Amino acid sequence: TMTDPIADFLTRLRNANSAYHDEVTLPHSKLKANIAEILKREGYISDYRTEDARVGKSLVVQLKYGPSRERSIAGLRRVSKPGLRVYAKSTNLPRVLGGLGVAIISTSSGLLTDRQAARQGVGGEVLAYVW
Amino acid sequence: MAVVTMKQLLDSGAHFGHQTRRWNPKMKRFIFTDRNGIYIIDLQQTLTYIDKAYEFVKETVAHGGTVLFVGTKKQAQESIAEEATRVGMPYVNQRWLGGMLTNFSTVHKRLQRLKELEAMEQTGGFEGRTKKEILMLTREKNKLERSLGGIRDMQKVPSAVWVVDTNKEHIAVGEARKLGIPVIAILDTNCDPDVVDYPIPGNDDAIRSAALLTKVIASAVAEGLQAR
Amino acid sequence: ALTAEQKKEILGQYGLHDTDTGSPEAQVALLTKRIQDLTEHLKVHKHDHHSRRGLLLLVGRRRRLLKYVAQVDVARYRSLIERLGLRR
Amino acid sequence: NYIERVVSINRVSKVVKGGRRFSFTALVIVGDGKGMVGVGYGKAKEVPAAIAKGVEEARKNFFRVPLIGSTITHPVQGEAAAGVVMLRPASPGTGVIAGGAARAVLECAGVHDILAKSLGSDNAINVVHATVAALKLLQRPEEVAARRGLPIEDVAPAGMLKARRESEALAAAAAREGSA
RNA sequence: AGUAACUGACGCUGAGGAGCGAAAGCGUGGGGAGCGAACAGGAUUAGAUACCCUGGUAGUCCACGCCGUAAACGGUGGGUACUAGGUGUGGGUUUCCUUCCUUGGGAUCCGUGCCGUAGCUAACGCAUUAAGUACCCCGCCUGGGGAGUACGGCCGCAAGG
RNA sequence: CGGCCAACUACGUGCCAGCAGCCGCGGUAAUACGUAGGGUCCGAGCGUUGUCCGGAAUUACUGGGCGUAAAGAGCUCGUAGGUGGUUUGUCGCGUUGUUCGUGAAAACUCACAGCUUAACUGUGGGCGUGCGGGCGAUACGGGCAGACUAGAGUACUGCAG
Ligand SMILES: [Mg+2]
Ligand SMILES: [Mg+2]
Ligand SMILES: [Mg+2]
Ligand SMILES: [Mg+2]
Ligand SMILES: [Mg+2]
Ligand SMILES: [Mg+2]
Ligand SMILES: [Mg+2]
Ligand SMILES: [Mg+2]
Ligand SMILES: [Mg+2]
Ligand SMILES: [Mg+2]
Ligand SMILES: [Mg+2]
Ligand SMILES: [Mg+2]
Ligand SMILES: [Mg+2]
Ligand SMILES: [Mg+2]
Ligand SMILES: [Mg+2]
Ligand SMILES: [Mg+2]
Ligand SMILES: [Mg+2]
Ligand SMILES: [Mg+2]
Ligand SMILES: [Mg+2]
Ligand SMILES: [Mg+2]
Ligand SMILES: [Mg+2]
Ligand SMILES: [Mg+2]
Ligand SMILES: [Mg+2]
Ligand SMILES: [Mg+2]
Ligand SMILES: [Mg+2]
Ligand SMILES: [Mg+2]
Ligand SMILES: [Mg+2]
Ligand SMILES: [Mg+2]
Ligand SMILES: [Mg+2]
Ligand SMILES: [Mg+2]
Ligand SMILES: [Mg+2]
Ligand SMILES: [Mg+2]
Ligand SMILES: [Mg+2]
Ligand SMILES: [Mg+2]
Ligand SMILES: [Mg+2]
Ligand SMILES: [Mg+2]
Ligand SMILES: [Mg+2]
Ligand SMILES: [Mg+2]
Ligand SMILES: [Mg+2]
Ligand SMILES: [Mg+2]
Ligand SMILES: [Mg+2]
Ligand SMILES: [Mg+2]
Ligand SMILES: [Mg+2]
Ligand SMILES: [Mg+2]
Ligand SMILES: [Mg+2]
Ligand SMILES: [Mg+2]
Ligand SMILES: [Mg+2]
Ligand SMILES: [Mg+2]
Ligand SMILES: [Mg+2]
Ligand SMILES: [Mg+2]
Ligand SMILES: [Mg+2]
Ligand SMILES: [Mg+2]
Ligand SMILES: [Mg+2]
Ligand SMILES: [Mg+2]
Ligand SMILES: [Mg+2]
Ligand SMILES: [Mg+2]
Ligand SMILES: [Mg+2]
Repeated sequence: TMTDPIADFLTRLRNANSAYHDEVTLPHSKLKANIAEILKREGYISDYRTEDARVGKSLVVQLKYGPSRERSIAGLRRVSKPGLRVYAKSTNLPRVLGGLGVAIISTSSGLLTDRQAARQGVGGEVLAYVW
Repeated sequence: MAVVTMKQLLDSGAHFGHQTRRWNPKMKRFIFTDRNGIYIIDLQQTLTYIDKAYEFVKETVAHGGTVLFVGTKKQAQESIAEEATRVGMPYVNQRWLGGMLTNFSTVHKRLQRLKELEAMEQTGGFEGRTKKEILMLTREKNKLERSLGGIRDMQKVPSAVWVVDTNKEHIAVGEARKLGIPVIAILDTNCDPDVVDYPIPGNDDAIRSAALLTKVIASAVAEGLQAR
Repeated sequence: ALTAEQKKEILGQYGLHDTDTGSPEAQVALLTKRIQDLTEHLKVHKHDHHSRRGLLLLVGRRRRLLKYVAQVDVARYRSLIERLGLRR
Repeated sequence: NYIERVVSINRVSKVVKGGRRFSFTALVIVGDGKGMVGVGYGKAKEVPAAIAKGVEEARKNFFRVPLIGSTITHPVQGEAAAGVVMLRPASPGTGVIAGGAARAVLECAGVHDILAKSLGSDNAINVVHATVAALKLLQRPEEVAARRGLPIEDVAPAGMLKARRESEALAAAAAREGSA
């Protein structure tokens, strides 16, 4: 059954990237919303905005494409999942794409990016690797 | 910028497509709507793409580029041959030899052979050979002249390739991408858009639209030729 | 299968209100009436395995609903089980 | 000046009603040593024709390696053919650590420091295909930042910025020495 | 399938456990036209304890119990979300050329055939009813014989599993 | 000193006498057997033998598959366990948020220094990857303290099998 909204969101986004789609509609949640927020802040996605549906709120994400049509997203994968939950200390922050990617880490402040998280010295569970 | 007007295009029926049984879903963002199971091409993006094609062709002709004309359907053979022989530009209209542009060192020898045969025939020596081989050589003249029209005049290999009805003419565009030569072609409702670098929306199945598009591109080539 | 007359009688008579129908009380009431009636039928008809499948499915469904009632409120669970006179 | 190497020679055979017909196939890798890679697979009945075909095919098929100064930019997991070849850069002077076919193709590429491992199907052809795909998978920081629409300092680490600046200074010094 | 009145985290998969289950086989008591292991003859072959012909005993049928194995195959566990189409079939709601007859045209959900993109796969091939891209749990595999066998344990009256 | 694996020719017996870690080598003319030279490797050590890890992603958490190579149990119901569809509220028991507080000695890693340099040890750091209590946080990842419904179920009408 529907058992992992974050993985479902990541897979729908990367499936849309593979299928060259432009707009994706998903059920809205705080985790999805702020993950889209950090995606917008890093610039891998174009833009996001929330909407209203027949029942509850829904969020739409517009993919990013350039003049030469190559994908703006290379690949996504989740490391922390129900069951195998992986966590990182203050010194063992994961390195993704040789530091050219982004790991999403939930710290005491919130879902924040790995570089500034290491700058603060804070750490936590890694959501997914986006590169 | 454009030369052909909207009423002229509608009269020529350049907006039409095929039936619902042949269109590939890669034309969804080009198709506007469907009536009576027939798909229509989108005019404004058609104009943007033909404008981009005009810019590219004027650029390449101004810089001295060679563009080969490709078209084999029975309707457009006469039109392409006529316009190409008036503009003085190499063309292929009847038979596409596999990899003649890619494998050019092989067909260069037979261009040499055909020129030598023309030189020998123009001398007037026919009774010096047996009538059997005379008939054989006349037949091979017919065959090679009929199947080879453009390499007589191109020699120095092209810079761009222009194709009509790519789904049947996949060989030419495939060789073009394999060699890296830029591709300009007409994409119908059943054609792959990534195959053509500079697509030109239109119909390969209507002689009005085909003739008008060929005349427009020939006018662009003539303008560049005067502009050198 | 229950029909309109007795089924509306049951839904009203064990209903919390005169309009609610999907309440767990009415759901358990319908399941129990169905199981006793068709178990009486299967006491005569022995080898109806396709219907014993329905028995087992409806019974597991019932068990899930009773577990939900016990979880949400002990008092309502006890009242329901006492008013229907079952064991669990 | 091009670098030439041979990885494997095989005596392939064909059968007819008469008997056995032998044939020869060869695979070679060509490179300039600066980051330009070409692979060739050639078949013949004799080694000279085979190597000539391989060299011609390699000259036809080229590919460019975007290396940072002397090493690779980021680790790459090249999953292609039937083998898994995993490439990542290392500290300068560590050396190009790789198998046979990977060794040849990387040395023709001209890289000097790499860590590699082949995880299955040690066949040379599949290994070469996997390494070529791994190099294709490589991404360069400048146009990565261009795609992301974010400037270099906000994308790439200060350490690799320092390494790139040092590499650029060394290249400028070498160009000045060559000109003088 | 439609209205969506109501419940308001009740959902999923599920080690051990329990129930169903092709044909054949077994007990008891009946039935038994046709068919047909076993077994007799006739025929071929150097040879037939087979293929072929003539017969026909269990069984094949019924009721109650049993055994619980099949290339038990889609050789693919279930559930959920997403990802281009074309061509048939079945079931139901709607709307519009409207005769309002019409596989007329359109919208919608479920089931079931065929061909095909991108993608995956070593290949054949799969391709929204995925082997595509993922999430949750469960069983199974770690070179071929020995061997799915000996011993031990459990079930079965036994064959046996 | 056949290919793996840097190192070849002659002489002597030919399915014999023999080699050998995998493929594998002698059936009168062997770079694979024995002898000679010649060269290669190593060196006061040289090989054989046995145990252990790596390559073995060949037990795959990082990091494997189940169509045909090994594998989906015959299929369901379902107990214990594992996992949950939105947003409406505390304590902070899954958790990171900083600090003082342990981490015996020895060993490993960094720099220094002494035995003429060599093992050897001479001094001071550093290292000593875990765990104890006091002080400061609340985004995810649970119980607990209240409401709504996009999964699910019921309710009304029909439906084909
Ligand atoms: Mg009924
Ligand atoms: Mg893989
Ligand atoms: Mg392997
Ligand atoms: Mg190997
Ligand atoms: Mg209400
Ligand atoms: Mg269910
Ligand atoms: Mg379960
Ligand atoms: Mg369960
Ligand atoms: Mg169990
Ligand atoms: Mg079990
Ligand atoms: Mg039982
Ligand atoms: Mg039983
Ligand atoms: Mg039977
Ligand atoms: Mg039976
Ligand atoms: Mg018996
Ligand atoms: Mg019996
Ligand atoms: Mg009897
Ligand atoms: Mg009979
Ligand atoms: Mg018989
Ligand atoms: Mg008798
Ligand atoms: Mg007999
Ligand atoms: Mg079995
Ligand atoms: Mg079956
Ligand atoms: Mg199954
Ligand atoms: Mg599933
Ligand atoms: Mg459907
Ligand atoms: Mg493809
Ligand atoms: Mg492939
Ligand atoms: Mg398909
Ligand atoms: Mg599917
Ligand atoms: Mg698979
Ligand atoms: Mg045997
Ligand atoms: Mg076995
Ligand atoms: Mg035993
Ligand atoms: Mg040697
Ligand atoms: Mg050697
Ligand atoms: Mg000898
Ligand atoms: Mg020597
Ligand atoms: Mg070992
Ligand atoms: Mg994992
Ligand atoms: Mg494994
Ligand atoms: Mg198998
Ligand atoms: Mg199985
Ligand atoms: Mg089994
Ligand atoms: Mg529970
Ligand atoms: Mg605390
Ligand atoms: Mg503390
Ligand atoms: Mg401490
Ligand atoms: Mg100490
Ligand atoms: Mg060490
Ligand atoms: Mg000293
Ligand atoms: Mg020390
Ligand atoms: Mg350790
Ligand atoms: Mg819980
Ligand atoms: Mg309310
Ligand atoms: Mg509901
Ligand atoms: Mg019916």
